[PDB]
Amino acid sequence: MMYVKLISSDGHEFIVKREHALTSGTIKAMLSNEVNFREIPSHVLSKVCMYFTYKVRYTNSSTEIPEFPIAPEIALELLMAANFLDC
Amino acid sequence: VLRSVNSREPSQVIFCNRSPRVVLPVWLNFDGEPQPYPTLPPGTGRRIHSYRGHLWLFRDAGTHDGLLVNQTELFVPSLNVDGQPIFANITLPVYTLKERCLQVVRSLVKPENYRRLDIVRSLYEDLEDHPNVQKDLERLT
Amino acid sequence: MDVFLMIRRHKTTIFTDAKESSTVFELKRIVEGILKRPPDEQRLYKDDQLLDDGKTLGECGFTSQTARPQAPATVGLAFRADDTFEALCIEPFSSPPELPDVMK
Ligand SMILES: CC(=O)N[C@@H](C)C(=S)N1C[C@H](O)C[C@H]1C(=O)NCc1ccc(-c2scnc2C)cc1
Repeated sequence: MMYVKLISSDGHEFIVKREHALTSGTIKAMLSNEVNFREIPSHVLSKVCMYFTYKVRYTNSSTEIPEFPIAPEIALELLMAANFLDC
Repeated sequence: VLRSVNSREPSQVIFCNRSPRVVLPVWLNFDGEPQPYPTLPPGTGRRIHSYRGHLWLFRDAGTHDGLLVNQTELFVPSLNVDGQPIFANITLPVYTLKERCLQVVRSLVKPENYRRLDIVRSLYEDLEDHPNVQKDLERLT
Repeated sequence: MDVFLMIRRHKTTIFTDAKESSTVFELKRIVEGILKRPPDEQRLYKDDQLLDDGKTLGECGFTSQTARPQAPATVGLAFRADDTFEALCIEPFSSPPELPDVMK
């Protein structure tokens, strides 16, 4: 498949399917093959990437949907990232 | 506008909670007022008596987060074919990451301290604008 | 059955899926397409254990109920710099801050 690179503020390079990243309108704008995020640390951006997989697997599905887990320690930062990324 | 039709035609239904939440069934009565019904614990079922044309929706009993019933917002009991009950499969939706984050932040921070959180003011309003059945009845209408 | 993985080396992390019945070698071919290094220059790991090319991901403990979309299983990756293989090194993610008083 076609992949894209999402880079966290601390230098972790997350490689995900283009389709998965294009779920975020912000990322689509930033691409129109790499994107640097100056404010999103790796412990938040990894969870963002896991959300893409979750959403694509469970959107339009009969199989029972599990809760998307978010630890209390990362919830505030993840909220801010989700607001920026619009997802 | 959104109200149950006073049909008086019985319809037997199974409320099946296939979610990790405690479920609050809400019946929209003949004047459109939401009536709360007893809760269903996670993974549990109740065989209940309702009627054809009646409107139901389903929420998290603690937080009022929206839930889906047969992949959609509203459930309306249909005709029982072969005497068998209609199944109401209550599930989690695929929440946005933003709304899921808001749920977790609401579960940890008490309403008084949303202002004290170091975030943009619009998120403070997103937190305070918590899920509410009256708002979604205006949305669905 | 689909299994959902994070393939990780140094500060690199690939999110992808594969079949439970697919092989370790076939996963190296996925890594090859993404990072442009052939299978012979790759070592794949479950924790400290080196994985054999012929074995299925299911045989190596990557099953659909442990390697989930919301919580994927980690596969370690190490490259051969010309002569010899580097040691397995996975840089940890950043640490979360303290919970603020309001959340604490
Ligand atoms: C004349 C008329 O239709 N009156 C309404 C108030 C009636 S009798 N309703 C409205 C809905 O169609 C359901 C029906 C009703 O109240 N049935 C009794 C009932 C009692 C408990 C429960 C529930 S919901 C979760 N757990 C239980 C035990 C469901 C139905």
